[PDB]
Parts: sequence; C-alpha cells; structure tokens
Amino acid sequence: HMVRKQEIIKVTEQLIEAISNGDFESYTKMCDPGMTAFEPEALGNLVEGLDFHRFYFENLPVHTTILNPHIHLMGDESACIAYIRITQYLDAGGIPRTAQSEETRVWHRRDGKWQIVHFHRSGAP
Amino acid sequence: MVRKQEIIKVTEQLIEAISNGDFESYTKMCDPGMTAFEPEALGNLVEGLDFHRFYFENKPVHTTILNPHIHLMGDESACIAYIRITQYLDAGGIPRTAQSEETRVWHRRDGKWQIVHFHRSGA
Amino acid sequence: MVRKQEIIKVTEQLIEAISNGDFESYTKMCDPGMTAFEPEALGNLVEGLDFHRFYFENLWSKPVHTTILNPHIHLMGDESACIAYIRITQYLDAGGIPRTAQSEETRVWHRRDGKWQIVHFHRSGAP
Amino acid sequence: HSSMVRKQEIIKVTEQLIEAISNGDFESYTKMCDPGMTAFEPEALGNLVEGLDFHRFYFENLPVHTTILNPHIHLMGDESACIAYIRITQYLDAGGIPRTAQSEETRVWHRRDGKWQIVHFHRSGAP
Amino acid sequence: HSSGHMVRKQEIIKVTEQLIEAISNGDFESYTKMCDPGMTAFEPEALGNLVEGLDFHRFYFENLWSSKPVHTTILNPHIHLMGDESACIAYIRITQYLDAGGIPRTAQSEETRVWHRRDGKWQIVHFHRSGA
Amino acid sequence: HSSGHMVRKQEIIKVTEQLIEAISNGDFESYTKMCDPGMTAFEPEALGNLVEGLDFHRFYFENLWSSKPVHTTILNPHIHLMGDESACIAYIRITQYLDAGGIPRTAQSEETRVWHRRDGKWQIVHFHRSGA
Amino acid sequence: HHHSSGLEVLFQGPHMVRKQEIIKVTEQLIEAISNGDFESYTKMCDPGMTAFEPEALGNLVEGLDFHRFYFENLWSRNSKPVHTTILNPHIHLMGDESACIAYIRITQYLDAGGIPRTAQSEETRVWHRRDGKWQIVHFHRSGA
Amino acid sequence: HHHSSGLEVLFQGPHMVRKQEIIKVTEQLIEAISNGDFESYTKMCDPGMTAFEPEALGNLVEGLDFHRFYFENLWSRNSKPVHTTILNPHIHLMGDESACIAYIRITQYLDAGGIPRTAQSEETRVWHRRDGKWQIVHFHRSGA
Amino acid sequence: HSSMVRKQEIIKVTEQLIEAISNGDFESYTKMCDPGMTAFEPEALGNLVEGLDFHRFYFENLPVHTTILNPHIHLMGDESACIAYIRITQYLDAGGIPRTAQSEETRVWHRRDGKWQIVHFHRSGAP
Amino acid sequence: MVRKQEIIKVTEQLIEAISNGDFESYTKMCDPGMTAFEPEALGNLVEGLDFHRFYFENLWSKPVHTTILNPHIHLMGDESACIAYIRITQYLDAGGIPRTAQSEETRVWHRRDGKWQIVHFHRSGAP
Amino acid sequence: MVRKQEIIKVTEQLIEAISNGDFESYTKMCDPGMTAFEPEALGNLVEGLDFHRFYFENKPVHTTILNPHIHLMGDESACIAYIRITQYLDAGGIPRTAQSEETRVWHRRDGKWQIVHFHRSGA
Amino acid sequence: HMVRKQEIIKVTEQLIEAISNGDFESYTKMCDPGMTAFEPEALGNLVEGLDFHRFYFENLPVHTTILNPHIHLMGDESACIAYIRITQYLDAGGIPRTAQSEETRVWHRRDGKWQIVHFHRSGAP
Repeated sequence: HMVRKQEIIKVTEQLIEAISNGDFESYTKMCDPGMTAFEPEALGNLVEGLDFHRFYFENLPVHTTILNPHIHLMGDESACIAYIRITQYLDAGGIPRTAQSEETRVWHRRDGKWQIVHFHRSGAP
Repeated sequence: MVRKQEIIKVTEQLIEAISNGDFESYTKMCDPGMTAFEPEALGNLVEGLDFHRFYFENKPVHTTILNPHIHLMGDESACIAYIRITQYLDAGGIPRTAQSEETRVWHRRDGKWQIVHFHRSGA
Repeated sequence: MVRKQEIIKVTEQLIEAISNGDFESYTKMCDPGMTAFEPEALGNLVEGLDFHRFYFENLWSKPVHTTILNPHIHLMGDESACIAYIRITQYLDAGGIPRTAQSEETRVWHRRDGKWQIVHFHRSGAP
Repeated sequence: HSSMVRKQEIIKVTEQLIEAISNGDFESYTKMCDPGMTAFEPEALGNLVEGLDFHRFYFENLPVHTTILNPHIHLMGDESACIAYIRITQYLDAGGIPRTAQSEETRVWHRRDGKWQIVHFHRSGAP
Repeated sequence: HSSGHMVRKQEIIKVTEQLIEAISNGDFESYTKMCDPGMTAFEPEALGNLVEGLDFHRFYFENLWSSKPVHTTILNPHIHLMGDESACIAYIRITQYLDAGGIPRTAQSEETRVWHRRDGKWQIVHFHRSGA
Repeated sequence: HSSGHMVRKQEIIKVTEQLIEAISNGDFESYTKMCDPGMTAFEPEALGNLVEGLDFHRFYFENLWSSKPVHTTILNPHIHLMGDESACIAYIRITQYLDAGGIPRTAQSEETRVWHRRDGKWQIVHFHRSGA
Repeated sequence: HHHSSGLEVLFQGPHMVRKQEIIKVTEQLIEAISNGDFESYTKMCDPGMTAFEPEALGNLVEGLDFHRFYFENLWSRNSKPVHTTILNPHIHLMGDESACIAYIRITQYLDAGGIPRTAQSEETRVWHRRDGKWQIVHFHRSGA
Repeated sequence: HHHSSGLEVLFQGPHMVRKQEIIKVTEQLIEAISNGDFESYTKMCDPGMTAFEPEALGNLVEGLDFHRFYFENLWSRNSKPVHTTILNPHIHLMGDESACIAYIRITQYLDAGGIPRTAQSEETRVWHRRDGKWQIVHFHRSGA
Repeated sequence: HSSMVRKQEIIKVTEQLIEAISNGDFESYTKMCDPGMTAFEPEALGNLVEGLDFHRFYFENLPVHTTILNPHIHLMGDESACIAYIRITQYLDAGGIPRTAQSEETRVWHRRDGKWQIVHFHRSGAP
Repeated sequence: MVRKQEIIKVTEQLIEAISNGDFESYTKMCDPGMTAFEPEALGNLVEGLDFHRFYFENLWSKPVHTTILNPHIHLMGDESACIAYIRITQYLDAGGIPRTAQSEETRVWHRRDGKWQIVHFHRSGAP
Repeated sequence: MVRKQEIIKVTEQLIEAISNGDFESYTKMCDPGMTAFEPEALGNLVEGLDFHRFYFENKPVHTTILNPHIHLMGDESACIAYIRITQYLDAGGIPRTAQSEETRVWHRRDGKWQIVHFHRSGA
Repeated sequence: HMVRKQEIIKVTEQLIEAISNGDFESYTKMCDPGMTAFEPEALGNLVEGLDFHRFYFENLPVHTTILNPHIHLMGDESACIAYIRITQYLDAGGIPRTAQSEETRVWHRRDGKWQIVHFHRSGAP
C-alpha cells in the first residue's frame, strides 16, 4: 500500500523546488549534515556534506522531466527513490539541448522529517 | 561501529559471490524486486535479477575498495557507498585498472540483509 | 485512394504546425496521452505534450523549407491509420550557410470524435 | 526474454514475434507480418523498406538475452493497436566480452481475418 | 566560368553554359525554363535521396545565391548524343570561392546532366552531382 | 535482388535487372554486351575522375566478384523516356553483405544509368554512382 | 575562497596534534594559492623547493619564480568564486621536524563563460620545519 | 636490467654521504622493481605506505597489495631487456631520519613486438628511517 | 625572397615569377607563362588545369617572406629547362601568429622567340 | 601528332617497368642524375636512382591495374618533352579488398643519344 | 668553470636579444653563414639569418632554462645544450607552457663568440 | 679549403658503419665518455653518456640517404656537421615506409682523433 509513497514524493518535490529557487537554506534543512554524494561533478570521488553543493546554490530557461520513478519503502524510517531525469535547456549557442541523468536518493526519517543521507547521480552534470 | 562490519560482511559475501559467478547466493542476497542503475543498463532502470543473470555465465583480477562510507538508518536498513578499483588483464595480457563508484542499499527483511537497489558509475 | 488523402491532409497540417511553431494547433491534433520516440528524448519514451512545448517556445524567423519524401499509409479501419515518411529540412545555421537534415518519421493517427489525433509518433535520424 | 485483457494479446503476439526473430524462424515471422509491411530501421540506412524481402537476409545469414522495458500500448478500436518499448540486448562479441545494446522499437499491429499482423515497424539505435 | 555531329555537341555545350551561368547568377527564372517540371535529381544536399521538381533547389536560389566573387571551371566534358531529341553530358566542376574572411577555397564536384529536347527546347530531365 | 508508355518503362526495368544480375554474378561477358564500348562512368572507385570504357570495372569483375551471400534491393526507381531510342533510370541501391566474419553489413548508393538503343539493343552510354 | 576536508579517518591515531599542525599549514598554503598571495606562499616555501606539476611538462623545476608567473598573472586576477576541497588527507610523520601529506584536491570554479567546472589534482606536499616554522621543500601534483 | 644516473650536480654540497645513502636505497628500490622481486620491495616499503600513480586512477592507494598485482603478473614475467635511467636526482634532507628524492625515470624497453619503446615517469620517493633502515612511506608517480 | 651562366637565367626569370605572384601582378605573370600552360597544384584538387584562367582568381581575390631551398636545374638544349626547388613561406594568419608552410615546386621553362615561358608547373604541399 | 606518340610510348614503357618491378629497364629510361619530387621523399628532393631501387626490390604477385587519365604533352624542340597525367591504381590490400589510389605525375623527358630519358619527375597525391 | 659563464653570458645576451626583438644585436652574435634546424624550418636546414628575420617583427612571457650542459672544445669553440621552458598567455589569456630542446654551437672568431649552427626541438 | 672536410666525412662514415654493424665497441671509441644527446627516444630530456644508446646496440632491410650536408670547421680541433637523414624501411605490415630526421653532430679532436661530444636528432626514432 502506497501509504508513504506520496509522503516521499512530497519531500522530493520540495527538494526540487529548493534547487530550482536556489534556496540553500531549505536544502540544508532537508539534508543530513553528514550527507555523501556521488555525482559527475565529483569526478568519481566520494564527497561528504553540503559543502560541495554550496558552490552551485551560490552561482546558479530549462524544463525537467522525471521518468520511471521507483520507490523502495524500507520500514517506518527509511526509503529510497530512483528515477531518470531528462533536462531540456538552451546552450550558449541558443540551441535546444537535452541531457539525461540517473538519480538515486536515500531518505532517512529522524524526528519526524525525511532527510537525504546519500545521493548518487550519473552521468551528466 | 559494530553493525557496520555486518554491512561490510554481507557486502564482501556479495562481491565474492559475483567474482565466483555464484548466481545461487547472489539471488539470496538480492530482493526479487531489486532495482539497479549501472553502465550495462545504458541509463535505464532494470528491475529484478534477470538482467544480472547474463553477467554470471562469463583470468586473475584484483579488487580494491576505497573510502567506504556507511549510512545507518535505524535497525533494519542501511546504505554503503564506496569506490571499487579493479586490476585485470586484457587479452594481449597488459595490466589494466578500472574505477567504479558503487552504492548499495541494504534492508533487513525476515532477518536477513538484502539489496533493494544499487547504483554504479564508471566501468 | 480517397481515404488516404485525409491522412495526407492532417499530416501536412501537423508538419505546418511544427514548422510555424503553432503549439495550440499542435495540441488539437495530438492526443493528451500521446507517446513519442524521438532523438531529443535520448532513447527514452516520453508521454504527453509537455516535452514538446519546450521546443515550441524556445527553439521557434530564419527561412526553412520542409520536404516530404515517399509517404506510405496503412489504413486500419475507418478510425485508425498510420503514415511513415522521410522528412528533409533545408535551413540556415549560425553562419548563414545552407544546410540540410534528414529524419525518418512515423505518425500513428486515431480518429476520435470525428477528428484525427496522434496517439504515438517515432522520429529517427538527426533531430 | 523479460518485461487490460486486450493489451496482453498484443504483448503475447509481440513476444512470439521477438522469439521468432531470435530463433531465426522466418516462417512464423512471415505469418505474423503483413505482406505490405513497411519498416524504418538502421539496417535500412534511413530508407523505408517494404515487404519482408529485406528482413530475409538476416534470418538466413544471421548467446543472446533480450529485455523489454516500459511497454506502452495504444488501442485504436478492436482491430488496430500500436506498442512501443525499449529493447535491451545482452550478447557476446567475437572478442568474447559481454556487450549491451539499446534500441527503441515501435510495432503497429492490425487484426485481419481474426489475426494480428504487423503493418509497419520503426526501430532506432542498435544496428 | 571556364569550360574545358559536332554541331549538335556544341549546342549541348551552349545550353549547359547557360545553365551554369543561370545557377551562378541566382536567376531561378531562367533555371526554371531549362529544367523539366518533373526534373529528377541526385545531389549531396538531398542526403542520398532522389528529389523531384524544382522546389528543392529554390531554397538555394533564394537564400545563398541571391554573393561574393566565385569562379567556376569545367574540366573534361564528355557528351553522348542519343538521337535528335536526347543527350547527356558529364563533367567535373571546380568552384573557387571565399569563406567568411577569405582565405580562398576550392571545391570539386562530378556532375551529370541529362538533356531532352521537348517542343524545340532542351530541358533537363535528371541530373546527378557528387562530392559537393 | 529486389526491385521497388509503361510497356517501354518496363522494358528499361528488364534490361536494368539483367544488368544488376550480371554484376552480381560476376559475369563480365554479359556486362560487356549491355554496355557501350565507350561507356562513360562516374563512381567512387574512380576518385572523382571520369572513366571511359570497361577496362576499369574489369578489375572488380575479375578479383572481387569471382563470393559470399549478397542481397541487393532497389528503392524508388524513376524512369525518364526520351524518345524511342533513349532512356534514363535513377534509383537507390542498398546492398546487404558480410565482412570477414559477419557481422552482417549494409551499404547505400545512388545510381543513375543512361540507356540508349543501338541497332535494336539497349546499351549503357554513361552511368553515375554515389556513396559506395 | 574557501576549502573543506575529510579529517575523520585521519585524526584518529596517536599524534593528533602534529597531524592538525600539518593540515593547518597545508590549508594555509592552499588559501595563499586561492587568493594569489605570493607573499604568504613565499613564506611557507623553502627557497630551494623542487616541484613536479603538469605546468612543468614533466620537468623538475626548482625555486619559486616558476610559480610566480601563475601568482602574478592567473591567480592575482581571480575575482570569480573558487572553492577547494581536500579529500582523504593522509599524513606520514617522520620525526619531530618532518612530515608528508597527500590528498586529492578538487577545485570548483567558473570557466571563461559562466559555466561551473571541476578539476581534480592529486597533491603530495613534503613539509620540513626550519627556524621553528614548517616549509615546503618539495611537492608533486597530478591531473588538470 | 640496469640503471644509470646523473649525480654530478647533486653530490656537490655539504652532505654527500647521506645523499649517497638515499640514492643507494632508491637504486635498490628500482632494481627490485625491474626484477619483479616483491620480497626486497616489501622490505624497503613501510606497511602503511601510500601511493599516487597512474595505475591508481587519481586515487590514493595504501599498502602493498595494489603493487603486488604488478609484481606477480607484469614484472615477474619479464624476460625481455629493460634499462632504467634516473635523470636529475634532487634530494631534500629533513633531519637525521628523513629524506625525499625526486627524479625523472626513463625506461627503455621492448614492447609486445620487437620494437624499442621509451617511457617517462616523474617520481617522488619519501624515505624515512625506522629500525636503522630506510623505508618508503609515500611515493608519487606521473606519466606513462 | 632568398636562396653556370644559363642556370642563372632560369633562376632570374623564376625569381621574377615568384615576385610577380607575391605582388599580385597578373600582367607580368601572363607574359612569363605560355597560354597553354598546364598545372598540377593542391588548389586544383588533384586535377590538371590548363591555361591561366585558373590562376587569375588568386591575383584578383588574393606580410609574406618567401625562401627557396636547394634549387636544381636541368638544361635540355638551348631552348628548354626545368627547375625544381623547395619553397618555404613565412606569413601571418588572421590570428596574427607567424606560420610557416612548405611546398615543393617544379617549373618547366621553354624559350620561344627568345623568351623563356612556363609551359607546365607542378606544386605539392601547401594549398 | 606523330611527335607526341613517341613520348606516349616511352612513358607507357616507364609505367610498365614500374608496375612489373623491372629496375634495369627503369635505369635505362632514367638519366643518372635524375631528380624527383615524390610523396615517399617526405617533401625532400632526392637525386639519382638509388632512392627508387629500395621500392623496386622490397615492395615489388598481387593483381594491380594502372589507368592513365588525361595526358598532356608539351614539346620543347626535337630533344626535350614534358608529359603530365593522372595515374589511377586499382589494387588489393592485406584484407583482399579492392582499393584504388590517385596520383598526379609529371615526367620530364630529354633525348640523349637518340634515347629519351627522365631528367626529373614529380608525383603527388597518395603514393 | 670560468669560461663556462662566458658561454652562458653570450647565450643570455642572445636570448635577451631575441626577447627584445633586437635583430641588430642578434646579427652581431650570429655568423653570416649560420645554419639552423628548428620546427619553424619544417625539417629543412636554413642557412643565414634571412629566415630568422621574419620572427623579429612579431605579452608577458617567462623563460626558464633547465639542466644546461656545456662542452668545451679547446679555447675557441664550445657547445651548450639546454631545455627551455616558456610560460605565456594565449589570446584568451589562459597561462600556457611550452618545452624546447636547444643546442647552440659557439665559435670564437676575431675575438668574439658567435653561433655557427643551432638545433631546436619541440615548439 | 676543404682540407679536413673529407677528414670529418671519414669518421662520420665510420660512425654510420659502427651503428649499422651494431658494433658498440667502435661506437665507444668514437664517443667522448661524457657525451650528451637530444633525441626523440630521450623524450625531450638531456641524456648523458653512451649508457642510453647501449640499449639499441644490444637489441638491433633498410636504406639510408643523407641530404644537404653542411660542415662547420671551427679551428684545428672542433667541427660540427648537420644533415637530413631519410630512412626507407619495411614496417611490420611489410609495407614500405619512410622517415625523416634532422641530425647534428659535434666533433672534438683530442689526441689526434675525432670524437662525438654532443648529438642532436629530431624528430623521428
């Protein structure tokens, strides 16, 4: 039964909104202080904390599409969502371009709130 | 620290099950509805183990795990992320090395840790 | 032969809507649950018209000419048809040089309320 | 292979099709295809091929595991349907290494005399 | 442009030179008269496809050719006469031009024209171009 | 090989199919009869040059074609009739073959043949090929 | 201009204090590089310091004039934001007056255009204390 | 398997003896690598030795098992001739129990075919004396 | 420019030729060339060009320092000669950087009515 | 026209000697002090026949066909002539695949003791 | 060691004469029949200074000389070989570095060192 | 006057013969113990002594051509020769190949014999 699946989609959407608005404070509230991240911008390295994503919230016409979302409920305090993210944007040439990414978010419940404890993206920035 | 070497233990049994080509144990370690992102999937999300079966039918290699980080989420779920370096030989026999970024998501159901979803980057 | 001329008409109207960037006429000729395989989708299957709106707004006054080569129409009753054709596009790049691009296209038409609509389409070749 | 009542019929005849191709059975493949079947595929090099004469070369001249991802089905009456899906193929090259390939496929089925047959199909990606 | 019974051969050379001059001047009006309405065409601008009509070349007459210094050179022309009303000429076209801020450039193409006299007037029924 | 007044059009189709079959079988004898001794040719094997005669294609009849499974497919044929004694056909040739240890391969070319009836027999006076 | 680290695995051990000293002078070095401060960098470097780096094209440069070019031209001009991350620092202590740190340096920066780019460089810094102050006698960089 | 050097510019200075010691143990290290002698290489290396090299793909490997693969498979099999040259060695002495050598390593070898090939690698070796014996605590290689 | 009695005549008319090309003087260049002069050069794209009509495009449409290296001269009577040499050209691109180019040149001179003229020339390398 | 046929004869004999690898006949038709620009010389001018002997011995029983396209002959008296032509070579590679190569060639003939000999030649294009 | 810094001195006056674009001094430092191998010569041997003139007509750069080796041959001839690294800026202004392998051949005629031939590799 | 030019050509030819025969002893006699060499096999590094060339004398159908030789006589004890060396050879494919090099030899007279004190080659092995 999808009791909390919508509950996961809610905080996921709030995450997307915090990224879109460039609001780093809301992103800090939704992430564990010791959050780890694999991503193409990490160049294959395991980077910990929000110190790495900060550089993007302080320096950043697009359209985002989420394809094939899968949610794994792991009890009453752990969840994990994986999906394909397709981003349509305009390059410096003003030409339409599209980029695909495969994203995995690991959510943990602490004190009645979902927080990202690990993030894994591949393979487009 | 204590329940971290259990995640490490089932992870080592997982990697060893992959290196020995033991599909029988791998199936036991994976949930039937396990999802996976990996280069072999060509950007698509593959569910189950029917996709991973083909890679068990198919000499000396050496695996080195670097910077393992473990996130504990309660008492029935965890997630381990690490860098996997692999030294091997290519037909002509020259030593080669490949890097991978792996994330395993473990969950305890019926008193047994199992992979529910895993994410790989690189090779 | 008369039944295929209708499909030719609605197809040419579709390509005219894409060429002129008329997204409203495009939405009228497309089913709300339309699926599409296209090079801009990066091998993924996308559903709905929300994915093409981005190309209607941003990408679309440079002269462009479109040519339809060797259409083939399969009639499947009085309410369903399929058309496959080669689409050539002569355009100008940033340097003003004349250029040309080929694209293989498949359109799956379904007559609903006496009005043909695309339920699925498949484009290949260069975008 | 790997992956509400009528959709499973299209899925069934489609799986029978893919297995008829994997085994090299041109007989059952010919029975499941219309004689005027049209095709877009990388083997046709951007051209539109008609009939089954182009596909015979492969059954005659040509360890594989096929996987189907996210099948979508469009029903257009009780005699016309259209299925689109992702086709992953795990195989071995002459070098012996396992390779994987992706191809987006679109099949257009039409019921004629109580039997579904392919009238047109469109594949992109893996040649 | 530079070029290079026999009377008839020369006639074909005449209508061909007028064709090249019409293309160079961007005069689609004269280009239409020398071409059959159902003219067949193979050219690299068609990307391996067969093009019928004059709608396809109109895009190049309108845009590009309507104009920096350009010199054409015809090399090794061969003419096949096939009766009073049919002929075929094949030759090598070399074009010297300038790109952006020249930098003088040169390009080669191999061209075949199939001429047919209809109602006392030579018209192209089909032509073939390579490497352009 | 698969292909695909009107009687005359079909006649051209006949001699053309016989040409393709003669090339496929490596039968230079029959290929010589259907070609004019002074046949003109543009083809990628000539590297942008114009080739006259049948000496040039003989190297391909002797060496290569004298033989793994190969299937030809003719797409979008167009025929221009230019009087009783002249005709021209243009089409797309697609060849399915095998390289070394196939690995089935496919290749496209755009071909133009210029036929001329001399003494009650169609002969090629010139032909043009692209992308092969 | 700032920098982060990953010191949880390194600090655990016998000699926390000296490890912290070497990380301190290392972060002061990287801070002097990020700000183009050639004065502080000169104070933290031995006069006879040797260097291996991609800018040397496989050669062993000695002194500070080779790096002075980059301090004067490239790093002095930087007004764009640059963020440095020190991943997985390992410290080898070799007596009271010598140490050696190795780490992965990840640089987040803005290119010519306004596009964020990331660069990785494996760095080895060899520290030697003379006159009661740690100084670099040799360093080795890989990657660009 | 042999190796040459260029020690005329390095030996001139105050501490000839210790410089010669470090060059000696360095040439013994390279000699153990050229012969695939994992025993001698193990004796000359600290157990907690760290490493940066192109084989590590920008990662910091620790221990000796990563190099053991190359000793067992690649370097044990070598029956072909290999000649190593140590160009421009620079030595930094950091107390009685620590030293650091940097040099250009040029390898003349025979490839798969019988064609002579040359490889360059910039090498930094960090030596620390424990139990009266010099050992590598860290090294850094560039180039292939 | 830069670099036993008759050879200096060929060298003299050759230097006058190269300077006539560098200044863009098509008049003196035409006087020094035979009307039926043939040419191999990279600008001809592997073809053999006849006359001076092909070279006019350059005098009309087109900081250079030319150097001649190792000139060899073959005398074949008192009315025919052939000189071969290396031609280095130091110039500046639109980027402003000094560039250097090499071209091997062969000139075939023939004395007609008491004046040497080029009947044929062959250049390789720099286009 | 008769005077040019002799040059055609000696030129065809030269190409026959190169094709059959007959180095002695090649030395008879070449002046001892012959100069050559050729792609095998890497932009350098080589003198004598010692440089071509290497190609006669080592490189030269695979079927090869040579075609001479558009020859042009300049007569410069009764003892000196020049011929320029395009040379096509159809051959087989290591894989047995038919291949073709173009080459622009210039031959400078000089009649000595009633026998034409090459004093200089210039080849370009692929070797 | 003493007559090595004279070769170094005339070499430094040479390099400085090149950096300042002073053809006048360069001509004095070179024999009129000086031969040269260099990438700008495209593998050919250029004699004299007419070829080097063009490179004097044509902002901050930094030159570093590495591993200079001097061979003394008597009392009127010497030869110095060295590696020349050059840091510069490319139009867009990114710092760049180039390596060169240079060999200068000095000879004392009329009481003055002069280059008779020089050989360069790389940039 | 070319008094010693032929005298330089003699020892140059003897050098070429020592290389062709693989005789490393004769090459040692004709080279100064502290000979320096720039060459493509040195990868831009200045290598000293005959220790580097040894590897080639102990591990090695061709034809060599010398073009445009220039000799610089620098007194009665120093000379310097520069020339272009073109080598025709057969590759592993059995295909004729050709390679160009630009060579500079610096000869010094000591005890009545010419010896190579410096060598510079570019840019083919």
